[PDB]
Amino acid sequence: ENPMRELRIRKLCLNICVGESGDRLTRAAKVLEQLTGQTPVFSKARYTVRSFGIRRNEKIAVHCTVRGAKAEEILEKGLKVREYELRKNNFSDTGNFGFGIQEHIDLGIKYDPSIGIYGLDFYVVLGRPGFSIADKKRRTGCIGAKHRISKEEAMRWFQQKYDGIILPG
Amino acid sequence: TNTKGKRRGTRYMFSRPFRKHGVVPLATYMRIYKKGDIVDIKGMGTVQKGMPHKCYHGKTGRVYNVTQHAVGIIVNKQVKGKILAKRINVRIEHIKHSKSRDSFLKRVKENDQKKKEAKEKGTWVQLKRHAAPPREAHFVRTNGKEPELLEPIPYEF
Amino acid sequence: RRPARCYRYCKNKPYPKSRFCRGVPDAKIRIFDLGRKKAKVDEFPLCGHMVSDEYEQLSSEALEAARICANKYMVKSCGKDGFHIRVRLHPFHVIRINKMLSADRLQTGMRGAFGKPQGTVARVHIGQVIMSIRTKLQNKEHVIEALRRAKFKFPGRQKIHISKKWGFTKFNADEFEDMVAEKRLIPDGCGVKYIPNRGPLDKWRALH
Amino acid sequence: AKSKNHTTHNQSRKWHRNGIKKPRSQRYESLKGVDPKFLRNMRFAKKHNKKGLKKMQANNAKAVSARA
Amino acid sequence: VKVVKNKAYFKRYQVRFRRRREGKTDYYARKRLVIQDKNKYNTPKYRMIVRVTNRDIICQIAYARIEGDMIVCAAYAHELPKYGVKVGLTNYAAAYCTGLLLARRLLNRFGMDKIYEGQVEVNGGEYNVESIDGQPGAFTCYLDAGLARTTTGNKVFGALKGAVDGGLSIPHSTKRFPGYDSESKEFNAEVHRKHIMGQNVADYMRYLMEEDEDAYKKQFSQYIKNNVTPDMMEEMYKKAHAAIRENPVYEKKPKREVKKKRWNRPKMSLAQKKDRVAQKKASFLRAQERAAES
RNA sequence: ACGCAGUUUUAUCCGGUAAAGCGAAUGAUUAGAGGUCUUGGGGCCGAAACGAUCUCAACCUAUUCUCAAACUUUAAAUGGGUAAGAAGCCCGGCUCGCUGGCGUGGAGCCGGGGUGGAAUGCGAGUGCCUAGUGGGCCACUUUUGGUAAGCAGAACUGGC
RNA sequence: CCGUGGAGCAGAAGGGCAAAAGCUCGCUUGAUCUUGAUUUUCAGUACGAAUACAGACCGUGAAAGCGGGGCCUCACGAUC
RNA sequence: GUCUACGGCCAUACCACCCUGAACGCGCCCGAUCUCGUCUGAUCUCGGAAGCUAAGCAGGGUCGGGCCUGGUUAGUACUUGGAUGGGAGACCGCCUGGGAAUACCGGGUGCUGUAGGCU
Ligand SMILES: [Mg+2]
Ligand SMILES: [Mg+2]
Ligand SMILES: [Mg+2]
Ligand SMILES: [Mg+2]
Ligand SMILES: [Mg+2]
Ligand SMILES: [Mg+2]
Ligand SMILES: [Mg+2]
Ligand SMILES: [Mg+2]
Ligand SMILES: [Mg+2]
Ligand SMILES: [Mg+2]
Ligand SMILES: [Mg+2]
Ligand SMILES: [Mg+2]
Ligand SMILES: [Mg+2]
Ligand SMILES: [Mg+2]
Ligand SMILES: [Mg+2]
Ligand SMILES: [Mg+2]
Ligand SMILES: [Mg+2]
Ligand SMILES: [Mg+2]
Repeated sequence: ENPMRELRIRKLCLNICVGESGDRLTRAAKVLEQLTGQTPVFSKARYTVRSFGIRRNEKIAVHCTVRGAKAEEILEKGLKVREYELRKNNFSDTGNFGFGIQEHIDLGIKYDPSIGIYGLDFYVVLGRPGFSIADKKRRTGCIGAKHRISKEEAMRWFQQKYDGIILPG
Repeated sequence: TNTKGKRRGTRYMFSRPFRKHGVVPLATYMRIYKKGDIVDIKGMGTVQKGMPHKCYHGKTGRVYNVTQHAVGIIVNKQVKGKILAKRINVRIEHIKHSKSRDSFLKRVKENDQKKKEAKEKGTWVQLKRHAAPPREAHFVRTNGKEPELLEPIPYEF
Repeated sequence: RRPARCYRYCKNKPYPKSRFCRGVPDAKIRIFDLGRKKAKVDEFPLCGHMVSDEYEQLSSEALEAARICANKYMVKSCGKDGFHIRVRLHPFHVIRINKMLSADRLQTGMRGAFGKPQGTVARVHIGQVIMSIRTKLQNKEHVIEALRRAKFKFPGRQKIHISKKWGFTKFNADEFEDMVAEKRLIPDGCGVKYIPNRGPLDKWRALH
Repeated sequence: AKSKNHTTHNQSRKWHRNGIKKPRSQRYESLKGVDPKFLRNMRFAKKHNKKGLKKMQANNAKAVSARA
Repeated sequence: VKVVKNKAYFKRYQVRFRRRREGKTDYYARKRLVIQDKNKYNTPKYRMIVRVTNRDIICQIAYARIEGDMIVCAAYAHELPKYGVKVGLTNYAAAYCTGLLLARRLLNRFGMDKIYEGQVEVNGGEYNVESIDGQPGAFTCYLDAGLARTTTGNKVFGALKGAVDGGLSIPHSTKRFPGYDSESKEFNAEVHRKHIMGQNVADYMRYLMEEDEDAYKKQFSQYIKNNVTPDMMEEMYKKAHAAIRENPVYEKKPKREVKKKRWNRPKMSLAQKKDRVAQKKASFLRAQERAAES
């Protein structure tokens, strides 16, 4: 059949967005250290609304990206607590789906009384071999039409691989 | 009272043409400019380093000095009373060759070739130009087709 | 208010309302279509036109008064919901006024007399249509009389002409009933869309 | 006492009375504004020319005179 | 629902240059690399262009011209099997050899192969070819990096080292060659010559053979096919250098060609397009006619 | 014949006015037709419900009426500069401390050979001294302020 | 994901800019010395501003190159 | 008849969709020990060659959208010079010369400079 149309997870991005900066944000950074085995990166204050206590140039959220077998393992750990029920509204038109979970105690982490209670967003992006064209510098080119992931293809791949159930939104 | 300035009133003169913005084409740089050649001046808005004054836009002059990134041109600027031969140092981004000198060189080459070729044959060729002479008496042809009659159309709103 | 005698000719360049006026009184006209706007193109066959013969300026108040007169005569001639009038001319030139000494010689005579905007007029060229009315095939004399009544209210000299076109469209009346039968013109409310041949084949497959 | 501000009326006549003739074009116009390095090189080439000119050019002139 | 790009967008859209659209150039570094000062009226500006593609490395030397960049000489990687390097046509040692071959070929074409022999004994240090009095001056040429990011240890710099050892006077610095430490500003030529002679790949092959045989079977398949052990690469490049310096000239390939076939489809003419349109118009009404009468 | 021209002819560029356009960018702008993802206001099935339906406002699409001295795709006429030879071209040889793969490039100099190079008209070039003037006005046309003025203020040409 | 400039370039506007003149990062004061010529209002006088060079010392990148202030149009001052 | 590397013109060559690609080449692609850099070998860098034309890319097609060119608009709107021309004016006509653009329609859609590998 298709020679090299096998779908594959390009990366898995975890993101923890807290309200205020300080000790809680530092702890939300420490939790990702043991969750992903790598140092996260801080994102801060794209704007200034002041309606809930943020300003310009203030550390707000932490995030990171995992690729490869570790990304697949983290996605499996997330779908474990998710129990493999995804809604129809979780999938985007491009083929990327995210679910989000509750506080990270259900992932299999030893609870620490000093860290606190934080969750993550757990956004997943799907890909195919050949999507690295739009990322290189020597020559840039669009993906195309028959190669880009569709809407139904993502949920079909999810049902085929992880045997999850798709609920109507 | 008219707010004299260096770039006053060039809103459409120093602007780039439509659908021609971006970086400068590289062909205008590789052109050769020697001393004594007749060139033209056209202000360009892509670069602002060595652009000439708004009064020399569209002026034709000969080159008297050449440097790394620019050329020196002697331009005949007509001041209120007389004409001054002014030396201007302008970069090569705003200068292009003048095809009038090229046409004159082609014509003089054709002339000195034609005379050198006709000297042996002894035919006094007329290589000197002239105005358009009045056309001679010619014979039109109707091939039996009657000339079509033309009538003015009545007025209609 | 100044009379219309002093704002008749075209003596200055167009001075429209923009970021440089920063102040202007509102216009007099607010509506341009007074008949039944939801009429189809096959409802009213003929159409008239008020074509100007003099290059001058027309005031928005004069346009308003003339269109009120035309509507008042038309709704009595052919009844309501049986016609469609349109004032094609739109006022955009803003005339300015220079109030003179608010009566004593204490204030300045002509020092800084650029003046403030007074109103809005409409510049009309020679041969430009002012108003146009479409009715049934038998309301020709009624449209002519309404346009004649509006002539007595418009300044200058403008004449009446019944165009050969079909309604408001740019197509003639003789080549309309045969070109609308087969798929070359599509009626869309008060207008007609002319479908060219240089399009994708799906637009042609959708028809026929 | 307001007066006239600025006009250019009756100026082209004053100019054309004397003439708007072009400047005097003469051979060897000037050497000002030319690159100083180029001017130095030209001076050196002009002052070192007579060193080798008066012999080799004379020999070549004798040769071409013998040729024709 | 939402506005998008339309006819008004396409009517105002201005396209970039062709060489820029696919991303082959930048027109910024070129504007400084190709343009010659007008004091040098017709003096060409020689630039060596090194491009590292997949399974190949192309090295040329060109100068400016109105019609197009005039190339004086060119060297490739697929010629190394002819000079003694059959496997590894995209290694750092391969870049060194192809730069040396380009330099030697240019010098032999210009007749200056005898003088300006360059650095014969490869040591990893800077050479800085200098001109000799009473003889034609050394070939002064510049470098063209292109789109590749200039990072310490690149194959473009390997080809640069090969050329400067072959005898091309090219201005450069020693901080971009492999072996330049980041903590200290000093440079070591021993590690540079070890990387030039292709010893890191030998260490990798030995490490794979010592740890995992499956890795040594998957990778270096062409190496084990050409039975080149890691201890032979120290001598194979030493021999290839001498072979290149002994026979730098490039032979002319056979011009014999075969007949050509219409492999690509041609454009249909206006008559054919109009006939296709007429057929599509005429065969559509019959479908609905049949569906109605049936 | 040197040379010159308030001019024309031939090549050659320069420009953004007149005009025109906005179913092309920006800013104003009247009305209709279809589709409704969503938002807000009404009516319907009925414990309420993105369970369903009619309509309006809003959005999108393809059209439609009228405008821009401080908008423009396109773009006139008039008009501005240059050239139409001997101060030019072909050939050979020297100098360079300029540049440089190269006797490469570019400038300067020397030497012999070859003027009839668009029309028309006219004799040109140049130095010194220097009085008066330094309140203007009017007219065809183009135009700024003003309702307008034998009003005030500009461009070319002519006149007092 | 679409996204030709619809953002930004210190500030009033115009022009200009997309592996950019925009944002970020790393070293840095060429925002330092010197003599001329030239452009702009022009009487072709000066000041201010600006252009292209040349002669020394430096910055930067590997390098071609750029830089003797701000992407350009204003942001400033004789005698004694 | 074609591609690669470097380029001139910079949409006749850009955008969306659909088909074909034999032998080289471009690439997708497999892996972080050395050179190198990020949260992530995704991107930039040293090691390839197990599969592929799925993608980029190259050709062809769309009564395709844009772009160029040619008719129509049109000797029409404008404009140099003239009149003791008309009209109360607004403006218009004539003589001598030049001459625009949108709607509408039709035709095309890459040509080449240097080095190289194939049928
Ligand atoms: Mg992008
Ligand atoms: Mg009264
Ligand atoms: Mg006075
Ligand atoms: Mg670069
Ligand atoms: Mg203007
Ligand atoms: Mg206009
Ligand atoms: Mg007075
Ligand atoms: Mg007056
Ligand atoms: Mg600005
Ligand atoms: Mg702009
Ligand atoms: Mg210097
Ligand atoms: Mg490191
Ligand atoms: Mg590392
Ligand atoms: Mg990888
Ligand atoms: Mg492919
Ligand atoms: Mg395919
Ligand atoms: Mg088409
Ligand atoms: Mg006239």
